Amino acid sequence: MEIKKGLEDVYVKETEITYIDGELGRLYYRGYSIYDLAEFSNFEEVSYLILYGKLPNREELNWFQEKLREERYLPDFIIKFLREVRKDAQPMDILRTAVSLLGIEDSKNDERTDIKGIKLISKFPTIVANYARLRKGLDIIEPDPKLSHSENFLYMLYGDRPNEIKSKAMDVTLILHIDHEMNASTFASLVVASTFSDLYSSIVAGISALKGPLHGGANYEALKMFKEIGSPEKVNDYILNRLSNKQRIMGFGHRVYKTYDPRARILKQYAKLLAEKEGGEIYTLYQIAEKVEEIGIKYLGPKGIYPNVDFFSSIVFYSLGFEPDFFPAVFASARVVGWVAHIMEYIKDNKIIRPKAYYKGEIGKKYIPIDSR
Amino acid sequence: MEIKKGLEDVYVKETEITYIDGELGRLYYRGYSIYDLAEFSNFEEVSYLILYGKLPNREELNWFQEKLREERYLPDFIIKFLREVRKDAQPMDILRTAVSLLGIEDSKNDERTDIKGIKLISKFPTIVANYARLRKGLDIIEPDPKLSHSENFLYMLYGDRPNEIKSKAMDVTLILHIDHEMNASTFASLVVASTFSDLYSSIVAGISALKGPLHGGANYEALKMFKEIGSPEKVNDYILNRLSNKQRIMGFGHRVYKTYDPRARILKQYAKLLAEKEGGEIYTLYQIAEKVEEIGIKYLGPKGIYPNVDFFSSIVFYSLGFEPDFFPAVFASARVVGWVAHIMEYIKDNKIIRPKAYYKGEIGKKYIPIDSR
Repeated sequence: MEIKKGLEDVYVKETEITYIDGELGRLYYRGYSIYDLAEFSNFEEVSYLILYGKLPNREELNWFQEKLREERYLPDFIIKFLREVRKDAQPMDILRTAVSLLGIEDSKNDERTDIKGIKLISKFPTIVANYARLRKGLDIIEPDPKLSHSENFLYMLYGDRPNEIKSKAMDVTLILHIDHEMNASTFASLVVASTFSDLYSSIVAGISALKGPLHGGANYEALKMFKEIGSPEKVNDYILNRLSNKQRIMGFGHRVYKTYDPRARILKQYAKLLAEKEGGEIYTLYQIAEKVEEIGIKYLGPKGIYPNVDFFSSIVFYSLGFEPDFFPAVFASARVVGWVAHIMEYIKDNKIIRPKAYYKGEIGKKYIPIDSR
Repeated sequence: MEIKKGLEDVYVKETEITYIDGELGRLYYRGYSIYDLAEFSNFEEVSYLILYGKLPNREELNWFQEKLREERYLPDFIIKFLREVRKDAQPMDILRTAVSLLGIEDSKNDERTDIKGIKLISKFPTIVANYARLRKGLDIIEPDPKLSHSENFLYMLYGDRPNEIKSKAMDVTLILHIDHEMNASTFASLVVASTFSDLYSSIVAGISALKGPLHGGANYEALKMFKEIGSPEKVNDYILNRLSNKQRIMGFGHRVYKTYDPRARILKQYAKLLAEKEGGEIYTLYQIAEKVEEIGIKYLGPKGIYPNVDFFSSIVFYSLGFEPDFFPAVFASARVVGWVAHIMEYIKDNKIIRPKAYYKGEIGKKYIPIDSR
C-alpha cells in the first residue's frame, strides 16, 4: 500500500563490485581504493578487477588485454552507418544505435557473457573516436592493436600517438568512471538483463538512460561556466551572484558524497597538469576553476557540498581534444565496464525485475457510443 | 536492510491506465471492459482511450487517426537500413535498431511527447511489415494512408487489402495487447523515461526488455506444440505424458490470472473463425488446440491454471500470414501504445528511478603488485 516511486531507498541487489562511503569520501572497486588504482593500476587491469572480482596475475591480465585489442574493430555495416549518418546527430544516439547494430552483426550465441562483454567494451572507443573524426570531416583512423586501451583511444582521435601525460590522464579518467553508485542507467541495464535479453540489448538500455538530462553526473555544464566567467578576476561576482538568487554551482554537490569527491581530488592533478602544459585559453579556464573551487568550498563547503568529478572532468575531456557533446559518450566508454560487471553479478541468481503498479482509477464504466459522447 | 531483488511486490507507480483482476478474470482499459472494447471499439479508438484516459468524440478521434496515418512513412535512411541489413536478423533487433534510428532522424524537439508518441506508434507496423517482405525477398510495399491502422498492417504484409474478418481479427488482436500488468519491459521504458531521455530511447529499452526470453507472455511455443502433436487423436498421450514428468503446457497458466484469460476468451473466437475459413493444415492445428484446451482445463483447471492469450494468439498470428519469429514484434506494435501511455502518466510527477544496492564485500584491501600475485 506504499508506492515507492523513484525507488529511492529500495535495495534491488547485493553487490561486491563498488563501495562508496559518502560520509568519509571513500571509494573502492572490489575493496581496492580508487586512489591506489588511479596511482598504481590502469584501465585494463581495473576492468579485469571489476569484471572478475580480483586483481589478475600476469597470465590472466595478458589474456585479458589480448581479448581487448583483438576485438576493437567495427564491422563494415556499422562503419558504413557512421560515415553515412546525419552528422549533427547526438554522439549518445550514435553510440546507442551502433551498439544495437553490433548486436545484429553478432551471431555467436555460444559465447560466455563476459567474453561478449570484453568485445563490446573494446569497441566503444572505436565508435566514439570514429564518429568524432567523420563528424569533423576527417577519416576513420583504425585501431592500432599494438597500443593499450587508453592510448589507442586518443590515437584514433588525433591520428597520432598521444604524449604520455595525455594517455595517463585519459587512462586515469576512464578508471574513475568505470563504476559508481546504483543509478538509473546501471539499473536500466539490469532490468533488461534480468529478462535474459542479449548483452547488446542491456547496454543499449544503459546508454539510453545515461544520456537522460535528469541523470546524476555527466553534466559538463562546468566547462560552460568557466567559459562565461571571462577572467578569473570576474569569478567571485559571478559565483556570489549565482548563490544570492539560489542557483546551483556546476560541478559542486553530490547525492552521496558529503565531502570532496575522491575522483575529483584525483582528477584535479591531471586537469592542472594538462592545462598548464597547454598554456592557452585552456590554462586560463583552469585558473578560473581554481578560483571557483576556492570560493565555492568557502561558501558551500560548510553545507557539505564540494566539487565533484564533473568539475574537473570537463576541463580534462576538453584538453584531451574532445568536444563537449562527446563527453557523455566517453563517460559511457568507461561505465559500460561497470554495466557488464553488474549484469554478470546480477544473473548468477537471476530474478526478472517486474515491479507492481497501484491502480487508483475506476472500473465498470459503460461503453458509450461515439455520437452520444 | 531487506534486499527486494526482483521488485516483486514493490509498487513503482500509481496508475489509471490498466486494471487486472486476476481473481475474477477481469481486464479494464481506463475503466472500460476489454470485452466491450474488443466488441465495440478499434485499435485507433482504444489507443486514444489509453493515451488520454477517455473515449474520444468524433472530432478528437478524427484528429487522432489523422496523425496516425500521416506519419506511417519511414525515412529513407532506415528503409535503407532494412533492405541492406542481414536478413537472418531477429525481427526484434530490427525493431530495436530502427526505432533507435528513428530517434536520430527526428529533429523536432519542441514536440509534445504524445505527438511524438503517435508517430512512433504508427511506424512500428511499417517497420515490421517492410522487414518481413524484404526478408522473404519481396519488396517494400508502402503504407496506404487511406486505410485504417490494422487493415494497413495486413495490407503492407500481403501487398493486397485483407478480407474483413482478417483485419477485424488483426484489430482485436492488437487491442488485446496494447497494455497489461506492470512488467520488465514497461518498467525498462519507465526507468529510461524517468531520466527524461528522449521517447525513442525509452521505447528502445522497452523492446530490449520485451524480447528477453524470461519475459512473461510473448511465448508462441504453443504453435510449436500444436505442430508436434500430429493429429488431434495424439493430443491426450502427448499432454498426459508432459504432465506426468512435470513439464509445462504452453499457453497455459498466468502470473496474475487464476482464471481463463479474458483476452484468450475473446481471441479464441477469431482463432476458430480464421482457422475454419482457411481449412488447411491450420484448421487441423486449431482442432489440436481445442483438444488440448479440453484436457488441459480438465487436469490443470482445478489448480487455477487455464489457457492464456498466447494459447490462441499464435494460431492467429500464423493464420494472418506472419512467421513465428515476427510474433513478438507484432506484440510490440500493440504494446508500444501502452509504453507511451505509462511514460506520459509517469512523468506528470516525474521521479528519476535510482534504486540502491547493498554492498556485502570487503574494503581496505592492500594493492598487491602484479609479480607478488
